[PDB]
Amino acid sequence: MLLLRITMLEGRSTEQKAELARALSAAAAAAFDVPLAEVRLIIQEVPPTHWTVGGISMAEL
Amino acid sequence: MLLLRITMLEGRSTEQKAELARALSAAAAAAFDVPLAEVRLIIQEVPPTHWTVGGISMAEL
Amino acid sequence: MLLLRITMLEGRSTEQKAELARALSAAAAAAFDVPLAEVRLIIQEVPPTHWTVGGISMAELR
Amino acid sequence: PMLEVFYSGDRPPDRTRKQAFAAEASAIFQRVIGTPPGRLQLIIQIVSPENTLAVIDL
Amino acid sequence: PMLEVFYSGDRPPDRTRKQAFAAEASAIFQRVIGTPPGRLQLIIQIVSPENTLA
Amino acid sequence: PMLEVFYSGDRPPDRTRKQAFAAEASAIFQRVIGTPPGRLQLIIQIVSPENTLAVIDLD
Repeated sequence: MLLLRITMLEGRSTEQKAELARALSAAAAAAFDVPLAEVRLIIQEVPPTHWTVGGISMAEL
Repeated sequence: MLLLRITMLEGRSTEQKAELARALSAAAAAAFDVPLAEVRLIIQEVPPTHWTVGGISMAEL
Repeated sequence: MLLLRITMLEGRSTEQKAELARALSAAAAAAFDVPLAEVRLIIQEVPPTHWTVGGISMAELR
Repeated sequence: PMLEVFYSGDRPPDRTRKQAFAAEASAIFQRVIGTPPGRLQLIIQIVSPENTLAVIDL
Repeated sequence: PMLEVFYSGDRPPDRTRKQAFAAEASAIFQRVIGTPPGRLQLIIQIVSPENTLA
Repeated sequence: PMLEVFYSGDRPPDRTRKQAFAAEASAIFQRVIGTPPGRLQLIIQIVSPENTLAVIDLD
């Protein structure tokens, strides 16, 4: 098994999301020593309001 | 505690999602010897563009 | 690192979500002695059909 | 699909219980949504009681 | 509701700190959204330095 | 952003391999979405085979 799960803020390009998954998947295949074809990756997106730092939301500001 | 979390590609019927929640909860109660009443299960859906294998999304087909 | 993630049912107000994020972050910083400014918290919501107890969805009320 | 299990109790399950649950889970995903065996990504996490709410009164 | 906590640092927290935290987390969920005591699904994960950006 | 990694296998990676991975993940995020160095919340979990599907036929 090798599975990756990204949790990120909304509002990135389609193209950027596809780059993360391609580069992260190759990096993981190579390092953990697993065929690339077995690597799963899941993206989960979050509104600015549901990511907080120091208790206050990214929506600030 | 006994909590299950499914992460799955969207597109399945509400009857399928319900039958997975029901069958997997009963299976976990029996296997791990916890009362069925204590078993929680969360279902989390993902678009085809957000599930990748070997670096490439499921919308790639 | 100190990161929190909440998974909970859809339906709460935004003032509730924010009070949760504020109070749990401050509680984590103090209990675990880490500076408040390093604490992150993520909220995930799910619909009532996707939270199940005893195999039965919350939408069964009743 | 992915399935994460979080278990906490006096007594962590032996290998037999996990085998049973693994095979039931695969068969269920196969029968309900057609998932070939074993494409299911299964992850069982055994959480120590002091790492749950139960830490308050052990 | 579920609350996952990921902690990494120099010394892992003793029982006392986790007690204080579980108690405050319950009371906080209880006060803000009504979740009855005992129903919060809390999972603390102590992650070792080698397994993080550190 | 947060990255969770779940690995299970007969030959897990040593510290040094994981830290090469961590540095590379960090740089990927900074290259693609501008994440500043040091901000990626990264969790690697080494999952025992007995806690995955492979537990079916261990020998």
